[PDB]
Amino acid sequence: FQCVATGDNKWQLYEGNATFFNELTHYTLDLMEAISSYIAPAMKDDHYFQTLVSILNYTKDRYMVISILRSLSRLLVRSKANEESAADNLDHKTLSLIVSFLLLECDSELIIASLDFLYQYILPGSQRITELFKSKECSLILEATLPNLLSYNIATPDYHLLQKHKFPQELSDVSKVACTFLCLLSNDTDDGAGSAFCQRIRPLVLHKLADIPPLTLALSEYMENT
Amino acid sequence: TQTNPVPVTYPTDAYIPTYLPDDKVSNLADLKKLIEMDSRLDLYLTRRRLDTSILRCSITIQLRGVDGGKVQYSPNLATLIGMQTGSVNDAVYSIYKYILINNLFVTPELGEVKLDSLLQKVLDTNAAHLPLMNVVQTVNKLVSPLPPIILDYAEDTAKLREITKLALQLNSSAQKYQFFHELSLHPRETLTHYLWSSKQNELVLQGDQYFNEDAARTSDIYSNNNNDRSLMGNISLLYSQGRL
Amino acid sequence: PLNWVQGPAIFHMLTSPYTQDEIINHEMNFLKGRLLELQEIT
Amino acid sequence: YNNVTLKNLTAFQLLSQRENICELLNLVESTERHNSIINPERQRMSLEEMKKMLDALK
Amino acid sequence: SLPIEDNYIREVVGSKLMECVNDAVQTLLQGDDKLGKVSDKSREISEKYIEESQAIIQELVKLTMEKLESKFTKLCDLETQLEM
Amino acid sequence: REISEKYIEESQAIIQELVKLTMEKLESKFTKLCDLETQLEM
Amino acid sequence: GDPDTEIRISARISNRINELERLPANLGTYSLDDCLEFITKDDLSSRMDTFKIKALVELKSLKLLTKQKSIRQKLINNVASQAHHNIPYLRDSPFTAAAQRSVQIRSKVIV
Amino acid sequence: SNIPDPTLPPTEMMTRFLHPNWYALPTTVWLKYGNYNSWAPSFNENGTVVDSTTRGLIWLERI
Amino acid sequence: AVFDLMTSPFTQEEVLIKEIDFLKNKLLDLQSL
Repeated sequence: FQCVATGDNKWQLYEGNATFFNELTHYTLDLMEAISSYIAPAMKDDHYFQTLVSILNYTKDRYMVISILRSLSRLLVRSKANEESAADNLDHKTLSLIVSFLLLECDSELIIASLDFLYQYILPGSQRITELFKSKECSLILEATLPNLLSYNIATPDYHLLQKHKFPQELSDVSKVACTFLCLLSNDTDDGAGSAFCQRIRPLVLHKLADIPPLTLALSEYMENT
Repeated sequence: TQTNPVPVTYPTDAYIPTYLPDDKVSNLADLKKLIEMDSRLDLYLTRRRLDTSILRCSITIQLRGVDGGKVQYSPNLATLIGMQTGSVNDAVYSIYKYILINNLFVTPELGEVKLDSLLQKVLDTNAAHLPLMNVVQTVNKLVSPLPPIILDYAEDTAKLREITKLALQLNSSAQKYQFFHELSLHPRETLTHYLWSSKQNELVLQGDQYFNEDAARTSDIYSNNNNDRSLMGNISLLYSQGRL
Repeated sequence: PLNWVQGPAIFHMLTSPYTQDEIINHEMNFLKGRLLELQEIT
Repeated sequence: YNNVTLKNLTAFQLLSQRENICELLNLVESTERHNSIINPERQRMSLEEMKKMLDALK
Repeated sequence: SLPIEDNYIREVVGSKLMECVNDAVQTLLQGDDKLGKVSDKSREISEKYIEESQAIIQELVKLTMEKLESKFTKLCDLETQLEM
Repeated sequence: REISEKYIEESQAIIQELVKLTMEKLESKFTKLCDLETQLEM
Repeated sequence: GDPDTEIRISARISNRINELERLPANLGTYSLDDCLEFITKDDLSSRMDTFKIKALVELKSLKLLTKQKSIRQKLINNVASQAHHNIPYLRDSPFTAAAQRSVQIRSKVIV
Repeated sequence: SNIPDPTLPPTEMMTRFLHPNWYALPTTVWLKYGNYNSWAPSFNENGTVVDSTTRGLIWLERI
Repeated sequence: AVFDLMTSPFTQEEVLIKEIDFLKNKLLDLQSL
């Protein structure tokens, strides 16, 4: 399927067998989605990780993209802090695509999968936060989406009615994940690239805390880290 | 919008073939460059669209400008904020930033605050702990409206639809190419495939001809069609299951 | 060690469609009419 | 017509498979489906649009 | 199996091409001498679709650009507005 | 074939010129806006 | 279908029923083969009822019509209602096997 | 008995037949995200019989 | 609705316990959606 997805001249797929092959490759990824937790030590020059990160650039299925993101999420679990596949095999076309999925305001399973992949990618913190906040377009979409993902699908107190007369008490499913990711991102000490982001988001998140009081219990370690 | 994408009837950006030989075409790479150019430009536009918002009688006249852009404050809340009559969201943000300055949460531990003098004065309560939810609920009560005058005494969808239809025609032409190319390389085991699969699909299409109206009201299914053998042999089974 | 046991009630429906939306109501009725018949055994 | 059946898929595949074998024997013409999609005057009109875009972009 | 109303039904209410094609193909799969006579005869027909396919592809390279043009004329809006 | 060959042989130079020109203009315009937004954000 | 030409069939059957139901019940034959039996003044020949049985097989078969219709419905709607487990050339096609395989997919367990 | 006369209006015998050659088969589900989302995964194929390409061709040769 | 006989290392009560554990989960999945 990598030979199909890249377009290499070796083993070009015959189209008439394509319905024989298509449902052949949906039943294998669902095995790779299930056994990846038991391949939890990821090596450097791995073939599974390289193959799936080649596949993710090609496909257009929502289901298959969610399965690839869950496999790569649960494959880098008990990883390292120094040297595994995530430091080098993410060739920056892919990691610029996974953060891009946060802009899709309508879907919500893909946002949760992408935030979980970034969260499992960002647990070491030394060579991971700089690599994430390295690009001028990967470190800049997060300046706009992640304060907006706090009040995602939450009845904020509006003011259009108050301008035209003439509180939620809850959260959402992705607000908890975004608060978790941003509190974990606030722990980047020694003023590297992480707290340089976490200081430039506070004047905008401070307006979101005035509207939603469950953002006071959550966003606690971030507020202690400012 | 919803929480899930909307299913829709017409196709949306079907694939581009990759098996055509590049010694003759040499153009699908260029269209590919145009497509990722469009995706990059659309990424920029969508980010900027998100970030662009990121007896003596009295005179009583209800004016034209009864407007909630500048709403009156209670004088206790006016002393706590400082501004005279600003707004409602400015009031909520000023109260919350005052609470955040005075370090009152915890040094529910962050729900409960430490009630101080002025804040108990503006809320008319006397607790020590009280959650922030009720504190900002009381802001809705503490604000009153402004007093009136008193005197006493597309084409892009159709364009993308056309590009989708044209890419489907490209897929059709590429599949019709690949059939004759694979027949050109080795012709034996594709003509045997044709003679097998055409016969099998003819049998599949002729698997339904004895279930019409006037082909079942007549008698030429049950009687004398042991040549067919398909039904009227299930009757040893179907009676034994009680269906009848 | 053998135990001759009665197997589970498998919902084999009479007419078998292929799309999911023509199935879910019948399968809900089967889940109700199986779990209610099985709840009294406990 | 929004949905497909087993009869529809089988008829589509059988039709598209018999149209491909009838081009080797040349017992079908299929010049209309060819030339209505090639359309060389439309091709040169599109190339003139590309040439005018070269002129307007330079 | 009783004809009961069959008589009243009969009162009130009173291909070859592809089989010949299949016989022709079954004769083509006997002697090797026609197979090359198939192959180059097929090999030109593939070329007939290649001259088809680029005539589709050079259309898409047209039809993308106006839509891209329809995204430049909006983006040069923001060249003003943000600077505002 | 010959009208098709005439408008299919000359056209590829036009295509590979025009896409590279659009690459040029779009890269210039993005390098303008990406430096504009920093002076916005300051 | 076409209930114009459905009533024109169901009005020829009422003709035959109300023509057979006006035959006399004391109907009997006299074949040309009773001469070989030498029937006396009272002997009860054994081919006397070869027309009255035949004139009741029709009259009762034309009243049991909407019973064999209801048996043929239960036959066809249980032979054709499977149609993909008994017929061999249908359960061996690609698309039928793929549909029967794809309906049996058990839902994915999150975590 | 309790049989009816054969001159009653139900004489149809095929009204709600629906042979399983005429069933709807599960195919691909094209999704729409928005107006300016051109990098998203466009469709969804969980348990489909045919691909997106052949289903797009079947849509093409009917409309 | 077709039953069956088979051999298993579990008793008939433990099979019913597993049926409860499966049908509660499928009931929650289908009533949730």
